Amino acid sequence: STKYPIVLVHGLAGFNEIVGFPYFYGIADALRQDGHQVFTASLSAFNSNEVRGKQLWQFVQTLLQETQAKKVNFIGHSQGPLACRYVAANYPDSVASVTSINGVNHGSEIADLYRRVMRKDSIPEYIVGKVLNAFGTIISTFSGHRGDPQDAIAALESLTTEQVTEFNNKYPQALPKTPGGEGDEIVNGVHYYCFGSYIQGLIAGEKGNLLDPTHAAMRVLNTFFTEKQNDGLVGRSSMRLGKLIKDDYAQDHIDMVNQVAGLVGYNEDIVAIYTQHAKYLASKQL
Ligand SMILES: [Ca+2]
Repeated sequence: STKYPIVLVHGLAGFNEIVGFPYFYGIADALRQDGHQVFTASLSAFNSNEVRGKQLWQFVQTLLQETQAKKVNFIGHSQGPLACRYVAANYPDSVASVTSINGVNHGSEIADLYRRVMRKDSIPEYIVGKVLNAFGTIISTFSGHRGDPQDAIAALESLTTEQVTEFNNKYPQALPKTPGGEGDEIVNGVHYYCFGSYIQGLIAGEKGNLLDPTHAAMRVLNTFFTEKQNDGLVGRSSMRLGKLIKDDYAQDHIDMVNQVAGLVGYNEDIVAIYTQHAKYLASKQL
């Protein structure tokens, strides 16, 4: 079991309420079965990465008080690793490690494209239709066709390349020096690790994902990236932070959090990525 408690971090504070199950599907339960102490910070998706960082620091202060641990091990997905990086940069004594899983560490090309769409920047109507349809599909899969089909796109405003480049200028710690490289494993006494994935193979071979309507949507979005290797939301290169563990899983962005409800690609054991890593962290004296 880890020395320091594990804090799972993601955006969409309302997820569990709206969807009816956790964002990290099955993962905290699996970790606890392995003896680790585990908490989840579900951060505000519709605001900036610095607002989420501040929220996460308030949560961490409260958690450190309740545990008497001196530090935490963050495991973030998507928006999560940026808020984790804010806390590690500002409050390194409180952070043992930052593990980023498909983090939007250098921006999302699909957030960039939506911004070109939102602003009417000469994107053809057929592309607009396919992007909005894909977003709607994913939204409605999770919300049970309940509610608005675009609103939750507000989450991408803080994930554009422009916004994330600004964030990275403030919080450069552990980023790669060469695009597509790795960062330093230890920066200011904090350990940084990354995982990622990119969509691979023809859709008919996907197994469980053939029952998950979000997968084909992710595949539509994947086709609009300049970076070929992408998970539907973020390019493989953009995920990099600290030391690479593994990033060639054949998984879309939400497959990597075991979604929807354990429907993932190729019979891969997503939860095992996390439990194996928690053992690795414990092996590093974290
Ligand atoms: Ca899936």
